[PDB]
Amino acid sequence: SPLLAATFAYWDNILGPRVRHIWAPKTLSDGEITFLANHTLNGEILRIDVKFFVLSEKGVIIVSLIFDDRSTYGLSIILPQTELSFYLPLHRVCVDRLTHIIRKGRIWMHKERQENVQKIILEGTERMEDQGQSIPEEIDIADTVLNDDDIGDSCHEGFLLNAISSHLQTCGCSVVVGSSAEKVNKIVRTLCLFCSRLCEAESSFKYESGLFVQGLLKDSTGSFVLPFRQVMYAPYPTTHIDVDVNTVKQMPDTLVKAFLDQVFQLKPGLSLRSTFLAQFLLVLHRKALTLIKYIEDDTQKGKKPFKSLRNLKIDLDLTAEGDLNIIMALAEKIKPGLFGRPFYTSVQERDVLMTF
Amino acid sequence: SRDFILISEFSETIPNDTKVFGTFDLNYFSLRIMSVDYEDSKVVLGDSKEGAFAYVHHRGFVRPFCMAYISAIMQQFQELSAEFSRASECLKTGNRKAFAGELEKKLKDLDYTRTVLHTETEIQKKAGFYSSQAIEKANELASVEKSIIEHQDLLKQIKTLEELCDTEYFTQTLAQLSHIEHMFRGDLCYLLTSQIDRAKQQHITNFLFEDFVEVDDRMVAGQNALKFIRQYPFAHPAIYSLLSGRTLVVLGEDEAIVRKLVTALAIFVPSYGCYAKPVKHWASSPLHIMDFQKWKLIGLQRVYTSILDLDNKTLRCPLYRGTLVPRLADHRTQIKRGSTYYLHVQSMLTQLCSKAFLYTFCHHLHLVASRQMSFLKLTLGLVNEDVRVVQYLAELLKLHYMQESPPMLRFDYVPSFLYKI
Amino acid sequence: TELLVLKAHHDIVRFLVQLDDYRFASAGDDGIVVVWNAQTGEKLLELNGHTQKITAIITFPNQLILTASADRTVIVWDGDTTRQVQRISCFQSTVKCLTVLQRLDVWLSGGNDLCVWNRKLDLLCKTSHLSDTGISALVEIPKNCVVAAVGKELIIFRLVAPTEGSLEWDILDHQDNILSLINVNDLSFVTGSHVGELIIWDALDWTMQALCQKNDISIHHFTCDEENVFAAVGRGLYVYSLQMKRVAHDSNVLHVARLPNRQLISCSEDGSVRIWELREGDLIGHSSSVEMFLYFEDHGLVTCSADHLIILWKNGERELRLFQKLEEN
Repeated sequence: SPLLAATFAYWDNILGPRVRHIWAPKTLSDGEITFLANHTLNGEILRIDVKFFVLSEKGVIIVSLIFDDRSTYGLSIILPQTELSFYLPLHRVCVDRLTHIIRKGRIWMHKERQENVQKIILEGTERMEDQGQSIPEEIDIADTVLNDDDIGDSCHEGFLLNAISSHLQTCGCSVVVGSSAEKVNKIVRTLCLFCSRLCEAESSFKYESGLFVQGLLKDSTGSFVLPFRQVMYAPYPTTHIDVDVNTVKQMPDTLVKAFLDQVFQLKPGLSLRSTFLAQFLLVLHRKALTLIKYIEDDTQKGKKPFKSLRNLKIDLDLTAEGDLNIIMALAEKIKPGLFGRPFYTSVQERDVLMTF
Repeated sequence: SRDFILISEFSETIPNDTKVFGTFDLNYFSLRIMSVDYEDSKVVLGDSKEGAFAYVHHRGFVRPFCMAYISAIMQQFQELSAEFSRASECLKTGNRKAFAGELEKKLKDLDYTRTVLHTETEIQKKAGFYSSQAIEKANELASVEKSIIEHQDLLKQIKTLEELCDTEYFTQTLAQLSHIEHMFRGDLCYLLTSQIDRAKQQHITNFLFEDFVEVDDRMVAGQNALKFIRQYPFAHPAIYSLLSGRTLVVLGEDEAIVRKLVTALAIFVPSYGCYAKPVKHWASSPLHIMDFQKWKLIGLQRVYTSILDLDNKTLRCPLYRGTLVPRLADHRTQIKRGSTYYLHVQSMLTQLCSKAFLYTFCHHLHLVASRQMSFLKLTLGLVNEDVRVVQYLAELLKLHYMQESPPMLRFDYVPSFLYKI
Repeated sequence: TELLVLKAHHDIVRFLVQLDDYRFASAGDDGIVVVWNAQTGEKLLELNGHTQKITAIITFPNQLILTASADRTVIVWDGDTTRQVQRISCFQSTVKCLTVLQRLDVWLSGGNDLCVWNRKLDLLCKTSHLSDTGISALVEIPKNCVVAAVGKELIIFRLVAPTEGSLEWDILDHQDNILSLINVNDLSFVTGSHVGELIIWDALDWTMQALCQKNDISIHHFTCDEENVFAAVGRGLYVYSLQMKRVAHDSNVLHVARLPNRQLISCSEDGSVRIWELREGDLIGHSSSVEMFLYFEDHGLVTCSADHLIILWKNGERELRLFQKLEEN
């Protein structure tokens, strides 16, 4: 639905109308796509890039690109202007997928690889993903967790500790078992989540590009290849949180977050308990901002050894540094990412750089 | 670097902000790319000059004008779009005013041409085909005036203004420049603070809950603040008496000691829309009456109210304090200094507020009641003597929720021990 | 602990009494009357119209508010419509005190003269023009409720019954000063002698039925079961006995009230308000001459101070002060 029609920029001589619409074979109107593609390619000057065209006149958010070799190329995605607030949170994944599908076939000697139908086949997957991605009564859950405190509460604490670690720093979970998506929505609309944790978890399950929950109806197996998942996007803040019965996640630890879950379980009510989790998120964000400010006021000089001394001295002012400081470090590393700047990046990301 | 002005409305354009030679070398290219595909459009298609990311916004009958914003991402873009919308609206209003003025001038010129043509016809009536070019020019002027009037009517249906728009666009960019990486963070923090302060509760059940807990409760700047909290002997009992609710007045001879007390006011918890109305710094006044008939923050000149003189300072209970005073004083005794202590204090304050909220909820949902309340306090919310500030904040938030904000004070029967030396 | 601090007026205030626990009306040199609430603590109503000294209000037995100013007249108000309903101006000087008799229809404005009135028919039965000296207080016998109010000339007490009986036994051993007199648990009279000989009276013969270490005394009410009774001396508290005649302050004592559940309290001029018991807590924070107290069965204590404001206290036990702050200022 949001993906109206895709196109391929062929700027060899002048321009090439290589349009590949969705739900219809090709290379709102027929010529409108070609006109928008020509308008987007007319501004392509002579020297992997990115572009954006929020055309409010005709109502087409053409997120076009610029690819290079022998001539100039590019991929264009025409989307209506009615999904302005919808495409922005999904732009970080769409641009990454476009760059990934365009990098395969970008060389200087010979990078053809029969780029005739494979590009359309790869774009169809993203089109279907975007079309499917478009379109939890904790009053009893907390009571059951407080009553049992052996299975449900333990699994919740384990999931929170896994999502508050470097392995799942940004909503690391794909699928566990069954089709009960209640726990996914609970983990989404609570702490240890991202969109303000409102547009992170959605449809298009089964190993999507990037999201917060992929709770498909997996009643037989995982519906995915473990080596493929470990070779595709393993160097990333994502994990396989198996919440079937009891299983922790990793990326091939208790912290201060356990006190939060204990307070949630021991606090009766749960009819208007959203204020407490809101205050918890508020103080967590305040601590993250304090940590990033304390890092910035020391790394602003650009000195590399000054960052190590600052990180060593921050352990005294940090409550239970190490195991409990993992979530704080993850937040301080994900806030700017979402010589001084390279040093700060290398300090905030030390084990997440082995993706070569 | 790059200038966050983007003054380019001609591309054939206005000095706003420029410090790099590449600035007004990629600005022309951006303006040309924006004017190539021409209405109200807004597109940001890449950049150049070592990654100088920008965002453009925008003979003939109209003049192609646009405004750019070069800033070396989507959250900041959506944040600046809200201001650029009003900027473009004001620019369109100014352009419509200029078009109305031009249409009035064209109508005056057409009237003058019609009068000249009438005079020429009257002069030629006293003597064949004449004044044909004048009649053609008059007809063309009338057609142009009609077209301008139609355009003005369409613009209305669908100087000072330019200077106001320029000042607005220049003052709105300062916030985006200061929050180039913290705009979305501040936005979400403000939204969360608003959604936490708005709670609005449920029905008469919660009304009676609040009434019952209230009845049961009755029948029983940053740099200077860090510099003062660091170099201060026996600051833990002082901050304990300040946070527990005891009035901490300052006594000094000069005005510097009285002005420094206003810097440490970011730790005291308020009780109403205001913070401290009776605040007479560096002014001799009979504070003996104001200490019991006014707010809990006031100062008096030298020449349960703990007095902090220039040589000594009183305290509420310096024999045994809670773990909050060391946790708040360790930051001043560390490398953390400068625009960080205020945020740390605010985080600790909201954490204490959430703790007192949970304390009230647990105490009202779980001689037998006092024992359970003390057990809950000792299990969480207090360690050694922090069970007083928690109850104080709890009573304060309970009175604030009941729409009853102070002159209800409270006396804490504890040894003063004002030596602190 | 402290409950609430209230701002009453900007000038001096004498006392505040009322029959209910949720309302109390003050009285000072301003001549205006204002009530409050014990649990909330704000001005409910307001009564104005006089600027003289008002020191005459006890109780009506709905509930109203009355007071007598110092301009030779008495004004009556209401507790529900704050409007004047009657006005009596027939006296020739100030009015010292006013009292009421229960189960009858009479209100007595005792001072500088003895008279008789009625709360409904307010007619003049009879009045003897004598005893020009101001009357301290007023009491009544238990058998007939005869008015017993005397002036200030010497130790003498005579009963006057102007309701039904004729003018008999009308007004006029040691020289002293009398300030107040009230009833007692054994249903008789009691007086105050600061000369050094504490004497009492009876109801059947009043023959005085009969001591050292004695300045002046103001009030004496420390009895609830006829086992212990004494007065308030200018040095402290001297506990005495009637069946046996046996047994921390810096100023005098203005009033002594007997709190329930065997609790004794007193006041002073330096703000020394201490709570004791039949055998012997204390607060601090006031340096003015606090006036008489008023205990309530539903909320804390309501004291009256002389520093142009009042404060609502509470019964606290198991014991940073304004006095220390002023001393170290």
